[PDB]
Amino acid sequence: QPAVELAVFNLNSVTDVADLQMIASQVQLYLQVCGNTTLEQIKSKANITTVANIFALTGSVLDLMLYATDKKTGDAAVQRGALLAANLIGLFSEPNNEAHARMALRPMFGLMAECLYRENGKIKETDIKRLGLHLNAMIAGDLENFLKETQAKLSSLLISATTLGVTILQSMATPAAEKRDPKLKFTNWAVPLIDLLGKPSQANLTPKIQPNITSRLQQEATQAIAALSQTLQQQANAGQKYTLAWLLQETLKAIQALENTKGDTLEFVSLQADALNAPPCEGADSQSGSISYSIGAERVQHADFYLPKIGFSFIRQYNSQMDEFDQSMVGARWMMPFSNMIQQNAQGYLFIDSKGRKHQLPVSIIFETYEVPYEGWIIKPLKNGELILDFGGEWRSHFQSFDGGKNYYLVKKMNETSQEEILLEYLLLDHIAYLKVINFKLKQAEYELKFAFNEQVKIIAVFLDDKAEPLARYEYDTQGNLIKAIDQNGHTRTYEYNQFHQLTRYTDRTGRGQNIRYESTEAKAKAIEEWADDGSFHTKLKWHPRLRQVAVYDAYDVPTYYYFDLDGFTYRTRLADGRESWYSRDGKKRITRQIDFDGRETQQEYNDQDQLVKIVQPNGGIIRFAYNKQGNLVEIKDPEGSIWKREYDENRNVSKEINPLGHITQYKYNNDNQLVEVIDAKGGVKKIQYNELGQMISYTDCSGKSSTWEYDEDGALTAEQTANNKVVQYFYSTKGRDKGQLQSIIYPDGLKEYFEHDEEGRLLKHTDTKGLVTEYKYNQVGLLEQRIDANRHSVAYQWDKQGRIQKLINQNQAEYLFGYNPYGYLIREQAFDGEEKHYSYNENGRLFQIRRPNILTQFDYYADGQIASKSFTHLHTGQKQTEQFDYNLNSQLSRASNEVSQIDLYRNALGQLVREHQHYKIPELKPLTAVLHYEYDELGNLIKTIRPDGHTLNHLVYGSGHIYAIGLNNQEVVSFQRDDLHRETTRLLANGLMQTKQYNDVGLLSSQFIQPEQETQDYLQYQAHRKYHYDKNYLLSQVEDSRLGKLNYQYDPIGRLIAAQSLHKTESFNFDPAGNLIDSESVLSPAQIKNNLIKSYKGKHYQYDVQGNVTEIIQAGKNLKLTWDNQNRLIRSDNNGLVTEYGYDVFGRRLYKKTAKELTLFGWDGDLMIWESFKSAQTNYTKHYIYEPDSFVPLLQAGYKDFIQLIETPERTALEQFTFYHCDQVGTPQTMTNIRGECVWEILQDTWGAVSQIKALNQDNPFEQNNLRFQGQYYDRETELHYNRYRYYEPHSARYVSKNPIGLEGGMNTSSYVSDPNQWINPKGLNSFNYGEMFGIPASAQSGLAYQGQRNYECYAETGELCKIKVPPLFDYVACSGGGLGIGVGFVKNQWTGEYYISGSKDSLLIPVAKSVA
Repeated sequence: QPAVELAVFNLNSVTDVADLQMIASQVQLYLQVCGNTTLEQIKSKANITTVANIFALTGSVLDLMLYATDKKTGDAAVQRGALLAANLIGLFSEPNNEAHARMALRPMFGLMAECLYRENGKIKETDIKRLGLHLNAMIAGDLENFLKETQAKLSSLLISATTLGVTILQSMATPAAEKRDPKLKFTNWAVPLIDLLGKPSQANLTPKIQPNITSRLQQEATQAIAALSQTLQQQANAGQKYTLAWLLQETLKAIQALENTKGDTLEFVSLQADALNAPPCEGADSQSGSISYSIGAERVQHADFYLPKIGFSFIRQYNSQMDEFDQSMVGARWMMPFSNMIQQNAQGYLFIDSKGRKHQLPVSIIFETYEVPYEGWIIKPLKNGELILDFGGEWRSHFQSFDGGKNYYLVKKMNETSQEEILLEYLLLDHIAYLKVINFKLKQAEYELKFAFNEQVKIIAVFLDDKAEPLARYEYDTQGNLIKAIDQNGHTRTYEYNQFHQLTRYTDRTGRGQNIRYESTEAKAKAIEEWADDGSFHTKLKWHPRLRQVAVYDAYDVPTYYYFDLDGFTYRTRLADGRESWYSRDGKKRITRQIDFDGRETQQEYNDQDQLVKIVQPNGGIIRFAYNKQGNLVEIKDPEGSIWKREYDENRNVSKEINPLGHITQYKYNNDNQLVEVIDAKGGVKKIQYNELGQMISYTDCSGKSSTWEYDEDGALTAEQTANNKVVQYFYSTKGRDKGQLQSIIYPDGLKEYFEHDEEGRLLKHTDTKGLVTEYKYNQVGLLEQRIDANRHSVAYQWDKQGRIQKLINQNQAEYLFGYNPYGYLIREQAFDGEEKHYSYNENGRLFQIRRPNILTQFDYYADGQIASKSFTHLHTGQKQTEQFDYNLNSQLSRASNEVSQIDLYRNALGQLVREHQHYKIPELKPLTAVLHYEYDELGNLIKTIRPDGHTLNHLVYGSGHIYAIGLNNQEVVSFQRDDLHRETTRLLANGLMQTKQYNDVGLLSSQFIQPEQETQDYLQYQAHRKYHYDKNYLLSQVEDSRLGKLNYQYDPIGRLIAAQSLHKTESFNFDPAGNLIDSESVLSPAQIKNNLIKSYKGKHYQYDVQGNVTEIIQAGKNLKLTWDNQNRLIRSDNNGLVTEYGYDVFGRRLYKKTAKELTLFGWDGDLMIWESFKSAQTNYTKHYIYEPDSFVPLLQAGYKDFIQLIETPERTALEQFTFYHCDQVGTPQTMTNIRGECVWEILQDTWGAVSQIKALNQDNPFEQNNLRFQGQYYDRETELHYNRYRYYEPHSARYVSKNPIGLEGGMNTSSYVSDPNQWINPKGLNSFNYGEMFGIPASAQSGLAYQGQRNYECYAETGELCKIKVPPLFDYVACSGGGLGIGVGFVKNQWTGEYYISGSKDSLLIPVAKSVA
């Protein structure tokens, strides 16, 4: 640790002089101990002229005292001398014309010392930015020039500092104020210290540094003055480490290395006063995962019961430092709701708010109104001796004193507007008031909370009205400590204490204990240690002896240093690696600037009306806010300059919202101020109804379809009804460990799902509709340790002492290892196959490099954290591929390029993608640009898209954006009819075929029929049907297909498809526990594929590179060699000597597939490949693919016999043929029909995609050929692989030939395609989705397992705090949830993922997920 430690803060954030008071008190104590003289005695002979820099004066005086008395040697001496020189520099007057320059320099030196003194400490970019801001705040010069001139002027500065130090020392070496103004001079150096000491700082001023006892005084001062010239003269030596010259040299070196509102003034002190109170902030920067960092109090808040009808939660709050509540009737140092009160002390009146924070008040409050700072709540008296507290809102709290105005208790509360009120009835015994009954006379309901007491007058039971079963029960020890609390559900929480009311251990309702240890047994003792019973999260806290800093050591002794202000606000956090996060606050403690650990800077500006008017984003984007005379946010201007307008009703509710394109949304609210009606920009009207509790009970969409929710009197969701009158019923446990929690769900088909939870809500057992059980086990600390599926196979999790995932054991017992560096960041991942990924981080802590066995991925970032570029270097061959990205001021990807492509994205004022240029840079082909145009309706629905060759696709929408017709070149190709759920029940195709779809009770496709709208005997039109039968787990058990006959499927307990019977083919699939197909037919084959990379399957043999990519597939008579680029993308395939080359754009979208002379171009619209153009000597054609709305399911293909006509990088060709797709329940094309409705193409494919037989009327007609397969899959005849956006799928082995780019986020088995291809798709090759149940009622449960919300009354107490974190604008309000009602600001239609990686140094996702790889 450095010998000298400093608290550097922005000067604007300090309003009190408490630190100055402590420094003055320390100086006075030093004088009394050494010279035995008070400051008054030395005042007379202390006439010295210095600048009016109070911080510099106090720092210099204290440093001189320490130098004279607390002599030091070694590096500590150098550091202390450097700090003394810095303080003296900004104190001497001499050249007054340079006073401001010196005053600005001194905090500069303080900051340089703070960054550089610590071991392995270096000047970072954030430090240089802070120095520049501080310099520009006052003089508005240049950092480099100022530092250079200071370096040149350093010698004279040191001489002046030595003279000043000599003069100061020649005051106490012989036997006998609040303004930081560079233009003012201090006549006497001692006088300002005395003036400071006089003020009533309201802060403890006990000196924290004990003088040397030995009263050297004159002798020590003489030795000081003797050595001061020697120590300061050597300060100019740049060779010596930890000296001002060295600090300047290092800062200049860092500036050189890194160069390839009215600023922010900084100040520093070496001695600080103790934090007066904890901050209102409860974030991770102010308290432990709880011990408050500012004051060290151990605080636990436990809720014993909830009154939903009034939204009241009985919150018991413990505070280990609350000796004022030692006699609390709910346990020593415990606070219950409404227990807040005002007590008389020597200083005056002490008020303890509901949260437990203490605010001192003057004795004059009982005679006049008083307002507290930084909080905004006022206290005023009344002529009757009661004090009214306005905490913010319509609630007024009345306080009465029952003993000579000593203790004021809360007797009643007033809601002046709503007339709601609460009375407190107190039983007065021996002039001691004991709360007896709480009267909740509220419009919601009338509740009578009565308390039963024991012989000690301690609440042992809380009763509601006349109910016999108490809402809570409490037990106490002989010392009055609350040792057991039973909640309304019968669950128990135990508490353990030492002999001094200090909570040493407490258990949650499952018995899992949290332990606390304290520095001492005194009430004001800080908690210094906490750990879970098993030892996890063992946190040690060490408070700095001199500064308002605490070092918080995690379970591995990795320190995080927090600095807090006099009011407890954490203004600076320093990590172990040296990265620092700063908060700048103004005089009102409003966060004006935040510089995060990764260097992102956010600024916030406020006007004279205390309104947030400007936000400057890290990327430099400026958000501006404007307000009307009523203080309502009317105008929002985003970084792109687009303007959002709002208008308000009388209740300060947003009634009208105008977006930058002029589209208007209107809102109506009930007297409750709850959204009751929204009129969209197209005139559609949505209706919302609420029950008396304020819970939404009915929602009618703009199409008139109404869904309803039923709640019981208590307010628990008992049933919800869909627009098609299907009811899901919810039932809750009435007994046991999960009493009051969701126990079972009854679905409209009558099938039931059962849940079992522990007392804390953890899911322990899930029983699905088929009765199959999934069990979850949790370790001692409560983290998930084992998930046992219905197959009895288990996935085990092992966590390190900080809760980070350490080892993941899949069903095959293969281990996924996660390694973290001494700073706790993820630096190593070992996959199930043994592949090791090593992560490195740059000076900003962002993922710098991913080192895989073959490829070194390197990330470059913009200052705002967006990925500027990625490079992929082969560690052996050395070949490098790079990608570049650009973003607009809204952080939206505006350009992305790689070797073979550049994509430019253009957006309108709403952020909707309107134009997209796709520049193809294919080798051997002339560059060409494909341009997409998009148009949207007033609701943001895409209605028109112009494809690169001029062909336009039109979407006709009704209501909120439901598609009822699709037009191709203003010619309808399909029209849709939808049911009350807006699901397609009928479609009419332009080829005269109509398809009707029916759904069963749970919303699964039950049948689909296709037939001619008007039958004609001239030709055989396509008529077919599929009838779907499901099992109790909603797995497709049978299909009645008119063409294929009966298709029978069997599944394993976890829903994996293991058999398929049909007339064409019978298939049996054997999976290992991890989900790999195993060659069960061959005995020699392994029973499990431990590495999830099968080496052989049914006559096929695979070889992999070191990154898991299949490099060669060998079978009888075929040898397929696959060449992979540095991004694990197939760039060359060699099938029996036939070479095919591929290329991809930045987003992994395949742009071309070149085989000898034949070239196949592909074009994409978002995630859909919308056209393919074939080029060759003989044949040229272009095919367009039209898909069902918002889906990967193809609708039709149309094309012309010519290569696509695209713009050449710096007249529409009529479509000749139309072919209509007919897909099955999972969106897989099964047949295709021509414009006359005749079947021209049929496919029989194996269960996992392999083609078994294709029947085509016209074999050589390209427009009647189909390569589309499972959603998002494109069959490649060259390799027999299915291209799947990001990966190539291998139908034979039902797996991808490369590892999932997103790792475990896409599933435990990073090579498996889908468990059940009858209903799951995986269209992009990243994540498997259940397509069959996407439109199912079971997939719309308002309460899945714990999705319950009840916060009807947060009112009671509240303070209002924007002083804790920076405000993220995002959508601003969002408004109402549920069916979806409310928008504003933000929003990006047609979102674009830069590279889909973004991140990946993440873990601990509970449900299967490890990385942050998007």
